[PDB]
Amino acid sequence: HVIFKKISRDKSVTIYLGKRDYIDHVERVEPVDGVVLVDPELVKGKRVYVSLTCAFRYGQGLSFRRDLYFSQVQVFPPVGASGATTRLQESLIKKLGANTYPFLLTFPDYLPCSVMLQPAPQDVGKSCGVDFEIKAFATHSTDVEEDKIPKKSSVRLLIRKVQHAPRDMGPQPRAEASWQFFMSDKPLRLAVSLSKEIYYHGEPIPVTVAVTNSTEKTVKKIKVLVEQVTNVVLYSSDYYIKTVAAEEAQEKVPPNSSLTKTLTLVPLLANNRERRGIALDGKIKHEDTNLASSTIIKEGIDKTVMGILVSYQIKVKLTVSGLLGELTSSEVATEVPFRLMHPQP
Repeated sequence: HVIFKKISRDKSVTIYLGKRDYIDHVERVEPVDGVVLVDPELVKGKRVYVSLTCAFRYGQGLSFRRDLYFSQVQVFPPVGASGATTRLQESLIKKLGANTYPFLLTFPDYLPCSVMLQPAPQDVGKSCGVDFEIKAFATHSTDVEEDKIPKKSSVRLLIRKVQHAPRDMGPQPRAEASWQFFMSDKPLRLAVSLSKEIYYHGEPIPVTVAVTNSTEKTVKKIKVLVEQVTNVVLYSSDYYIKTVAAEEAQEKVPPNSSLTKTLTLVPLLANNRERRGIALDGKIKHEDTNLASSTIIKEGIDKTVMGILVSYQIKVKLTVSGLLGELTSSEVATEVPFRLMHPQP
């Protein structure tokens, strides 16, 4: 929470914000409270507005944009319907003087959080993302042109809407699968549970695996992955699935035997140098960027308005030996969903 500002090229309009990241914790979303400082000489006879846009973009030329949300207020001249100021606004107004005007722009309940991706060379889709922008600008008209908007009198700040955990949590994640292979009705059974349904970024995820092997085959390897799954749901139906964490059991399951073991995974952007083809919450090169949080779709909402859907799952893969006359080993797997986001506020 450092105060930062941006001044228009012509110095007529300056925007101040108290932070870049706005917390969505499901129950509510922190609104964008700020102030605009104007040069009274330069905005004489003009109107100054501030807008908040959430936009989905697609395309590395070819491009698509949809405004998922837009809100705008007039800050100058004062309209007189601003409501109560926040401590931040009061502080800045006191310090900066009377040419300072507060704005409050709220988020609705139906938007995604900050997410973006850049395709890897093997991916077919194009770059896309959800961006949030605060813009302050002056408008004026002449005898000729009505309500003009010069770039020199405008100023933009990019902000983020970041997913933090809600108060409650879903049921404990559990999965159960069983397989019968060709020529034997003897079952291989796998039960998997996670300690809970929401994990925070950087939090270890304990995966309990129980293998009940009634078959003649050996379980040669037990591998556990966190997979990120991304579905682009506007403009182009692109799909990505990426391993963002992986651990092997370092133990086998012989024929007619059982094994229960708990393995711990921590899905992290830092786990891999390759950052393309993964859903992130910001620019690849930027130091603050993390894996994108799970999408949380509000009840009743058409999921397409989210633009990009991000989900996570634990995948448990069992490698099973081939019997005599078989050419290769084989692999079976099951998956168990969980949600990943930032801590409760």
